[PDB]
Amino acid sequence: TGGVSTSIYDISGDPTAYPPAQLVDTPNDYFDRERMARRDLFRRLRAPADRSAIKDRAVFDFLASLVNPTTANPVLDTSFSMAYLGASSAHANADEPVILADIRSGSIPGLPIPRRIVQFGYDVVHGSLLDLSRAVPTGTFGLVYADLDQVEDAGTDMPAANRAAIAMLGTALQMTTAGGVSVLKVNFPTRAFWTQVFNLYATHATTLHLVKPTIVNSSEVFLVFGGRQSNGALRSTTALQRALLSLYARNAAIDRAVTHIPFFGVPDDGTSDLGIDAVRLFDPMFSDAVANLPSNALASLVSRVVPSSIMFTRVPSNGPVSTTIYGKRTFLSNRRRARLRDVPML
Amino acid sequence: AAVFGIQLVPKLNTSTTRRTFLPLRFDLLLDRLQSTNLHGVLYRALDFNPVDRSATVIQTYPPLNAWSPHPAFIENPLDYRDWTEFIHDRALAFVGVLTQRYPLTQNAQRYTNPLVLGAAFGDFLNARSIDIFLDRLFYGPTQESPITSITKFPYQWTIDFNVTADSVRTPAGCKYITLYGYDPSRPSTPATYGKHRPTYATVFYYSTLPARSRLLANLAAGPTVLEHFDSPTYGPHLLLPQTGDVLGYSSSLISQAALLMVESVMDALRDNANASASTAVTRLDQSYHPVTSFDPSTFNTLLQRATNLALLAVQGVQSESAIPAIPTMSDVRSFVARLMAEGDPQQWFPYRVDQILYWPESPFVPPIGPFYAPFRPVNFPFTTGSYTVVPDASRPLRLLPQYRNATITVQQADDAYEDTALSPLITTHGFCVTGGVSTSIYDISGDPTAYPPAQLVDTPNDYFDRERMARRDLFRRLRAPADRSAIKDRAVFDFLASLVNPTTANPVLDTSFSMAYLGASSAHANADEPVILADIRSGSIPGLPIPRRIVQFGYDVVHGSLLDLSRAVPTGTFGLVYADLDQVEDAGTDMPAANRAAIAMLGTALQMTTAGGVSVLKVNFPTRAFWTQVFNLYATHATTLHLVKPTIVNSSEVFLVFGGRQSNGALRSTTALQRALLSLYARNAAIDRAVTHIPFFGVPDDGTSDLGIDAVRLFDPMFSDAVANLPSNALASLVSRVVPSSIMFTRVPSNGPVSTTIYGKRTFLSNRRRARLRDVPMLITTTLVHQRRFTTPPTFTLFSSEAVPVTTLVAAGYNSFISEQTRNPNLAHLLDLGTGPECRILSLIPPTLQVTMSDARPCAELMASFDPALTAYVQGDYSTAAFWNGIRCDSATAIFTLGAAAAAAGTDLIAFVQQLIPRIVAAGGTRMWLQLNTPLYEVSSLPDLIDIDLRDRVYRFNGGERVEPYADPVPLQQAIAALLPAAALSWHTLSPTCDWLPYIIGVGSPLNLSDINTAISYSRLTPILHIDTTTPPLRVNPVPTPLNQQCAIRITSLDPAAVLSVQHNGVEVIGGTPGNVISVAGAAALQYILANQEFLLQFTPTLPGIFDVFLTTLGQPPVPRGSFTITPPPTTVVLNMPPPGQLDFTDVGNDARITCDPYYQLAVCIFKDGQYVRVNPEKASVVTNAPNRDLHFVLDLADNHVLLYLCDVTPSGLGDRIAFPIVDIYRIAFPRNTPVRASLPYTGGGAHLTSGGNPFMSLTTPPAVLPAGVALAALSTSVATQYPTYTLPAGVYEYVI
Amino acid sequence: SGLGDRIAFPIVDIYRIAFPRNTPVRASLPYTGGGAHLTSGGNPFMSLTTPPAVLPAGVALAALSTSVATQYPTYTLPAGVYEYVI
Repeated sequence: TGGVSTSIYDISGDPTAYPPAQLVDTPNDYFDRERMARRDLFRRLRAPADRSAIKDRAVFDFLASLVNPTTANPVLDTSFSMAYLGASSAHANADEPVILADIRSGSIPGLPIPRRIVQFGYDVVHGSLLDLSRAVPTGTFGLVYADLDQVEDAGTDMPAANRAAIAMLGTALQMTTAGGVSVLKVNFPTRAFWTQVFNLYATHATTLHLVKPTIVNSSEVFLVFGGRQSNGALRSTTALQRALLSLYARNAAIDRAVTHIPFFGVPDDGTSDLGIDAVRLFDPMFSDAVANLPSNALASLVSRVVPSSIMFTRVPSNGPVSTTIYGKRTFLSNRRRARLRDVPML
Repeated sequence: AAVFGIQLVPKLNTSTTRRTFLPLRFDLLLDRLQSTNLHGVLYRALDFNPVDRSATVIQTYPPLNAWSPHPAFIENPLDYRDWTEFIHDRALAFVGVLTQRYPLTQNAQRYTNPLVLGAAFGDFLNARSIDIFLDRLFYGPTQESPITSITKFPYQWTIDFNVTADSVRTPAGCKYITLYGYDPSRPSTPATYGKHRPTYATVFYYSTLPARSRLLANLAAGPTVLEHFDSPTYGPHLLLPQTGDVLGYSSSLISQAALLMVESVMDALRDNANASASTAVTRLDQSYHPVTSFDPSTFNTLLQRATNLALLAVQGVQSESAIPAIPTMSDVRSFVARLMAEGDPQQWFPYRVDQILYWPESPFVPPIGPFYAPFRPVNFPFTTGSYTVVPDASRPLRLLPQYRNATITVQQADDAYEDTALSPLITTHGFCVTGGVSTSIYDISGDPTAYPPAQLVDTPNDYFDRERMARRDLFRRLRAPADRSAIKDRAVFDFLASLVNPTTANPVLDTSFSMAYLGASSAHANADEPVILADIRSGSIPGLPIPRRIVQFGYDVVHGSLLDLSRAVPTGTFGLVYADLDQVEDAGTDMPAANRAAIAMLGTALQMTTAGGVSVLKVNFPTRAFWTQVFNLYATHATTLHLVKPTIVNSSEVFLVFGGRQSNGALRSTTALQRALLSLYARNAAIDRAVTHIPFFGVPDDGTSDLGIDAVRLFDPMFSDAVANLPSNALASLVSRVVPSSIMFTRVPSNGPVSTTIYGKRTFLSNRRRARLRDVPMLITTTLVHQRRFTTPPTFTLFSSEAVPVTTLVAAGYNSFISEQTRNPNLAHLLDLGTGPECRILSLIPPTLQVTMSDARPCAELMASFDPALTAYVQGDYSTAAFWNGIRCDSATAIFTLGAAAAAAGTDLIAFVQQLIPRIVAAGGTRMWLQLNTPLYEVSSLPDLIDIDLRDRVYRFNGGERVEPYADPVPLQQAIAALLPAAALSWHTLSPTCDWLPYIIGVGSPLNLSDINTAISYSRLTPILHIDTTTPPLRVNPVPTPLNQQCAIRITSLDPAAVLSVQHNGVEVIGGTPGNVISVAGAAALQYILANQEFLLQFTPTLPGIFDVFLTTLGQPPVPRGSFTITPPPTTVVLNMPPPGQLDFTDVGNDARITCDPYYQLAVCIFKDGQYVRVNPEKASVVTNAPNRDLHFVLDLADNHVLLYLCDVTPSGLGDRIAFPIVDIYRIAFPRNTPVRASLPYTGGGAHLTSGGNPFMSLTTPPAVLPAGVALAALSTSVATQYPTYTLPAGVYEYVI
Repeated sequence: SGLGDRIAFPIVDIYRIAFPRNTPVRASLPYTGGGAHLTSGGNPFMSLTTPPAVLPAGVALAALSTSVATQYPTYTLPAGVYEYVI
């Protein structure tokens, strides 16, 4: 119905060095057709709303609380310069990402007002078009919010996705002023990707965290580099390994749950776990008499639903009245039905 | 990825699982027919108008869509209201028949045969008997198909339903129904593809493949037969379209069979565009397929082309643009038009008569039948993947260039441009000046330096050349429309409200003053009189008193009198005479005629002012002949004179203002006049230079103008990195002509192809950059090829809609400075520090100069496009010492980078530069221009642009958007001198002569004049320091350089033959030779001391500020030789007070001695409302004692609660330069044991007294019989003489005000 | 991540400090927009936001800021006891 169960991991805080090559990697079946299908199915099942609006709001809630460690003052400040480097994409009914209205209006508590906002990407209208994979003649900013997808030109080609991610990360850092802050969305936190991150950008910032909102089942994450400077000392640490392990655990957990759900178009022939069973009778005459078919059908259907609720309707036609009894079948009901040796009468 | 006129994205997508069919249960059928409303259940209106209760096109649903209406219905359609009534009747009746037989309770579980149900229902509402069908309404799906169940009775059941042993024949039902008022000609009507006609086709269901062969043998002679292979709804079946055509869908390019194909193809594309993995579908391949009478060899008819596209669509391809869910006639026409366009047919997959080939890598999954087979094209470019569509844009788009490694020769770029450009073009100018004024004021009487009128500068010889006059007129048009006179008058009256007499420091004007608008009241614009009068009568102008009456004169008056101002006039006289008269209306260029007119009007204007009055006059042409006569005749008629010069458009007119109308004035021509004129003509020349780049109005833009627009148009372009790709070549060529400016982009869909246009403004900067190129770089196409939206059409306007911010003005000015500086012929190389990745410096520098530029970020431009000997880019941080390794140059620069770099380094400026400059010297550099941020003139924050921090030396930009350190000029210069003792130093800021304008207007950016003063002030806070080591530095004896005092200046030099000049405010102020020299800033003596090899200058400056000096010889350009500053006199006024015994609370108040410079005349004033107002003398007065000024004043019980100031006295303003609080009086107690004094504190300052906590008197309205002992004092001694003082015998009192 | 999250301890001693009347003392505004006014021993003293241009005798503008936020300056009072209406 809505909401998000997010989580935040401070990486720079962990002093325990951990070699990147030993990081856990994407599961082998992660791009199997079935898991991808369930992943898409879950995407449909969420109530309709603006996914990006909620996702962005969660991140900026964290950013409003971000405070430098050395002098204990907020990293952002009023009149700060911001570039929504992410693809402003005329989302839904608006021509720009809706979060900008809140930012301009100070709607977000604790977040200062930026002096100006600039937009970039492929789908912009109130900005400029450019590819973030190359060098850019764009100047610089205090806050760089890089909400860029990588999948749009790499479905499952991981090395291609890695190159895109690394390239976009580099340009995003280059657009930040000294002491600035930049965030980047990463679709696939692959150990190869992490390897290059510490091979190249290890000195470009002071601190790093991971912000992970969960709106639908996805492995994407948000990096956040604080204190844009020249002589940072970021390293892969055990905090990263903990976060990754927890992340994949949830993803597997959700996938297991989805397996019980049937897909959309298929009529419910009784093969799915979460299906519905129904029985229709016309002018039934229930009684305790033996072999009373309405009684037999009633008892049979109930035995297939018991843990769930049992619904009942009487609809009068022009002639007889049609009665229908139905309920949801679940794997719990299957276990109970397995326990039975005979079907009790109601 | 294009087929004929159809554009396709390179990604494939389609659904992955087929939904199985299930027949309709008997009970469910009854429920559908018994639905209380059948709309949206059995049929849907695609066309409902809720304003009425009507629709015109209906879409039908399975139980009904099998119907074929009898012609009587077709030829005479009914309306929507009758339709809904008719259906609800028939449905209920049909239910009754179905239930009269087959009682529900015994048959609810049975499955209806869809074919039988459709036929039976169709006949029923055709008013034809259906008894035959009712026997065979049901079938057992587990035992037979809905077809085979029927073939059990192989004979002609009825005339429209014939069944053999293997197949069934019946007319195809109508999927759409057109009601009354249908009109295909209306392009917005929903499309129906002709299916509304009762007999558009005929279907043949068959049970097995041999039957299919048998049917095809019969149909081979007729029209083309079509079939679905994937999932044939109720069962395998052919369909035979009617052999005719359908009207309105195209230029008769259509037969019925083609329509079925093309709409089928559209559905296939729509599904591919939105299929998802999580959703099952009834059919993966929506396409039809021809099986008879077809040519695989040709593609010159619609049916062939549609087929060739369908064979490709099955692979899961998507169109670049979305197609509507409910297409209208216009939509279909556009699709067909594109399909029939010239282009290549796809040939990845060949047509085969009854088998379809699929790519194994496609997401498509074949069914079980034999009609599909895998196939391997050799060079298929597509890939699997989803693609979303972006909504269209209401604005033309802008892109930022990014380059590949490929480059192209100039000739190819030009020829690719010349055949794709809109070479002659129609454009609009817009408005260059948005509003505001740059106004300047010059007091003339203030300057004591006499200057003979004959030596005044005169009008430039070309000032009435046609071209300059033409540009002058062109500029007049380009200002945004408004009332020129309103703004012009408002500026002058703003000055007049502040005008104060010098002798007694009171405003010249007063309430109820008499005014004559002697200028031609001319029913300006919408009004009958000059609009400024409304403000004047209403007191809208702050500080301006209300006149008692206003009289109007001239030629165009209505509410006044007509007369010629050149003659004597029968009039009274007035306090203020405002003579806004033109002179040009009878003298276009005849200067002596204009001079006579000006002089005559001036004389009459003076004659109409009363004694002590004030008159102003507008002069079109301040000619030295005019000035000569002014001092020849009217020299004694007034006390003082100023020049007010508003600038609304480029004009040389001015406003004279004569103050203190009297008989015995002593006005003289003085150097102040010469300074003003020189500045005035400088601006006009500067503005004229800027306008030269602008084209005139009616001329179409053939590419001769500097500020023109270049555009290129392409139709359905296919950009790629392939060599000689014309769209790519044209794109790169056009970009190369625009780079410094923005690049616009649009996509407009025509009825057929889509037209794309790319354009931008060409400027002289772009010409310089293009000259630097040796080859034209190619662009990265991903950004463009990704754009598949639609946009609004281009605009082609020269000037934007909104004036640029102040910061940009400063940037342009410094660009103008650098552009000029880099023209020195004695420069062989240059190192630029902190370049943007965009190497903008290339646009400013002559192409012959070697340049090396640097930044931490990688460059944004393909370096291969330039000669490596002339240009070089080094990536690194010049803050680090490691940056200097192999770095060689003769000169360097750093603009808008130093403060940022220092901030990043976490250090002050002084430390930062101290470790930097030596490295530049080590690199062989000799001279450099450095943009240090520091207050040269004074410390004063600009309210929002720059905030100066003091507890730490830091600037705040844009309310703190950016934060940088700063230093003070004097300590910095001393620090620099310590580093380099033998180098010359100079400062540069934005000129008030506006010579930098062509870098604002000539680049096509609009402007507001009122911002210019701020921009100059902004520059004053961020100067450019010019350091030069190849010349000895300047020196002066009195280093503090106080004003109005003799000072000696040494300029060591080798040639007595050289010539000298000194400039101030961007104009020469001193120049000449040791033999003779001319100055307009005080006494100047020039001598050359050969024994010391120096020029000696002895000088007595008469005004403060920056002065820079140059030397020149006949065969050389002028050489800068440093600069010096002149400081104002000190602001320290001091007062000396009597003891408390001499605190004179008596009527004769006491006296205090003032110690101050004579340069500041003083008077006692009150800071009433943000401005000081002079107090009446009888409470305080500055005393003109012979040795020095003193201060007499009297004590009153209001004094402790009020503040008063010794204020500087100038005719321009009161207390401007200094305003000193007279603090003692604010805090002086009154002896209870003595008679004391009281009065009201303000002009309307109501007050009341409380004697020792006991209420005493309302000093405004004291008791008619006063309290005992108090009396009305003789001398006023209040704040204003109108109020009297009241003397109190003794006691202590409060002041409630 | 945050300021004062895990622990936050009040410095209660400062809340109880007694100011010696016989010495020069210090005053300033308490908040970023904390308008305040002073009352010397029951006698109204100053609107510390906008102290009178003729300052009360002996008081002065302090050198070091020492306010809640550096933007506000402190004003030193020569002696006495005062109230804080905010």
